[PDB]
Parts: sequence; C-alpha cells; structure tokens
Amino acid sequence: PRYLKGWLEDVVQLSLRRPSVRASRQRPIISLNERILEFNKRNITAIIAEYKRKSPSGLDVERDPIEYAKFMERYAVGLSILTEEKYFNGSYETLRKIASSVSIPILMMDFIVKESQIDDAYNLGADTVLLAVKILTERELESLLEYARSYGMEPLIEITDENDLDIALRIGARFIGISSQDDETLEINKENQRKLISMIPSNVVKVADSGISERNEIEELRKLGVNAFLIGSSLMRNPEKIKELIL
Ligand SMILES: [Co+2]
Repeated sequence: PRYLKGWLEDVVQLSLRRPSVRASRQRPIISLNERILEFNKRNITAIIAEYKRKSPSGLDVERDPIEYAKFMERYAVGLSILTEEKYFNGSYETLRKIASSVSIPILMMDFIVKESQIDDAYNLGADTVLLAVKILTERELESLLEYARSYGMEPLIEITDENDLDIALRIGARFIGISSQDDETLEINKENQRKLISMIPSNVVKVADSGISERNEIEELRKLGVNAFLIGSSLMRNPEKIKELIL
C-alpha cells in the first residue's frame, strides 16, 4: 500500500491481517457492470444499494440485513455490502448470508490490500469488489485488478480526483466509481464530480458514488454518461426512497 495517515493507515494494516475464509462458492458470477449496461438499454435507472452499519463520517444504523437485501432485490441493480469490521461494522458472514439469499449482483465493499481478500469475496458469493486507487500503489492496483479478473470479476475502481483518474485510465479500468469522498481526510467534494465524469471515455462503466437525492439529478448525470448510482446512507435510513428514485 501507499503512505497513509490516521484511521486509513490503521484500517490498511488491519486489513493485511484479515483472516481468509474457506467457504466454497455455490453459484456463478452474476456480473454487476454487465447488468448495469442491461439496465441502461431497458432505460431502467441502475442503483447499487449499499448496506452500511457504521462509518467514520456517518451515522450508525442497526437493521436486519436479510430484510434489507430481499427488499432491495426488487429495485436495485446490485448490492454493495460493507465487510470492513472495525470502522464499518461489517462482516464476511453478513455478505455470505446476503449472497445466498438474493440473486442480483453483489459487490464487496472493503479495503483490499492482499489477494486472499479477493479469494474471500469470490468464496463468499460476491460478484465483484471495489479497489481504491488511493490505498494501493499503481503496481498493486494493477496486480489485484487482474487477480480479480482471473475470477471473472470486473472490479469497481474508486477515484476521488484527477490524480486518481490518470492512474485508473493508464491501467485500463473498465468499471470506475466516481466518489465524492476522500477516505483519508473524510472530506466530501461533489463539485469535481461532473468534471471527472466528463473525462472518462464512453467505453467505461461509470458509477456515481455520492448521496444522490432526487430524480432530476439522476436524469442529469445520466445524460452526462453516468451508468449507475451507489446509494447508501439515505437508503439505510429510509429504504423505500429507492422507489421514488427509479420511477
Ligand atoms: Co472509498
């Protein structure tokens, strides 16, 4: 990993010692990026609904993961499921139980710094993983990228700014998350978002990873080439909001 400060450095070091799982995968990859493209052609708003109990910058939420997942299954293009333990109060078991309960694509949301974490995601039933440009050296980023690919996963590669983007494009990310959040400082910046979206080639599947709040905004971004939308905290508080966003 790169040089990091504060909680991010702590979560990286901790992630390096994450115990691997020996579960076996009992179902093919249902590709997230391909379903998003499917939804785009049928003109269905593609939302990746996120299950997140806790985070350093947000509010704690206790709720039944299975009820949440089964509800979202009706509406979302996929699910994002936090497996980071210390800061996000996630679990491998939650992902495992969720993935066996639904048949839409699942994305494991964690801090992936070693190969066996990608083994965990596959073995647990996840269909893809997120990789952070910020936490990995460019070399680590590309090795884990291809490691993901060897399982048949196209990873969501997260960028926050143009420095991250130059890297993601150089190495040929086909599936990119434009996040308004810098993980290290925890600062949120939505104004760079559209400028960044404008710089991505039309062949990459683009995810807007921010608190999208209304249909008008979704329609605008959609005209700008955003393919899908990752929504977490607002759905964690009021799940049925997803219905109004899609109509
Ligand atoms: Co991030």
